[PDB]
Amino acid sequence: WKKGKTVSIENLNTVTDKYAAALVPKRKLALPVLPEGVKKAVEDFAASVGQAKNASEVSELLAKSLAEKAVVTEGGKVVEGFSYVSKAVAAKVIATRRAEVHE
Amino acid sequence: WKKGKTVSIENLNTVTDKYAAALVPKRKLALPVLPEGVKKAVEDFAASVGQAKNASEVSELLAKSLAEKAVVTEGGKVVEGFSYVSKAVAAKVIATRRAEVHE
Amino acid sequence: KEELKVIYGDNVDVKHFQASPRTPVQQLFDSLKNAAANKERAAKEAAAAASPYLAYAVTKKQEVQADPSNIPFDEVLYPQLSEELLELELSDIREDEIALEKA
Repeated sequence: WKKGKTVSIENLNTVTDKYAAALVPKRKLALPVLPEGVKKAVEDFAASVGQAKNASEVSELLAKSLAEKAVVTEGGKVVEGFSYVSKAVAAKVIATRRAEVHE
Repeated sequence: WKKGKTVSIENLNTVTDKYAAALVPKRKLALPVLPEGVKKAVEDFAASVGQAKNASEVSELLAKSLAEKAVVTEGGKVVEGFSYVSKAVAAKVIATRRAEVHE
Repeated sequence: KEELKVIYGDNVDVKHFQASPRTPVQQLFDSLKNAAANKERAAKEAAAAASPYLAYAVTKKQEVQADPSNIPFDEVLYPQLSEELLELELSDIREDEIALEKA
């Protein structure tokens, strides 16, 4: 903004682009969303072989198996050999450790 | 074949079509082969999320899960509520039954 | 409760998610469960926006927040902190165990 000038929508939108870019974490899990171009291509092949009643349940096992091995990316590139202990795994560690001391 | 005439390749090939149609069983398992249009569409999505090192192993779990629930078709139509006991399951029944009597 | 009421309703049953927190895989699937109702909500909020700037800002805020890779995981972002939060709990369990071993 300059005193004679007037701020435009194109400059205001790249500023909001800078705010929402900070909403992206510095290191994130590449949690995969199954695209519908991949999802119905599996579900038409499942309906091709008579498994249309379990065509949807097959695509969940494809979505979970990609999600169970979700990889960790930092700048869009995969952090190689990155190990992390999630909060559900850590609370399972705490609960069996509490049950050891309680008994 | 008629005595004046001569048999053509188009009639000879529909006869071999009739022989190979009898090679198809009357009731068969719809064992699904994963098409490459479905296989690389999953493997590009697996390489989209950084899982290209296990992109092939994901497609095997998609191929097995379609194969573990392979359905039974008779005239191309699914036989509804068809239960079958395979030879690997039946030989597991025999082996534990032999181990019961042997002990 | 205030983070999980937007998925599971008002009766969250906070006790189940306190004893066993959600997996990163599980956090993905509740993000995709309401992904249809959230993108339709972002459309009706951008239509009812007072300005074109406020219309772009809600669609940009939702485009970041629809992505389940944009879910910040403290186990991924700060891994040595999350193992310190685990041994913070496990040290209090260990100090109770030393008191039982002394008895």
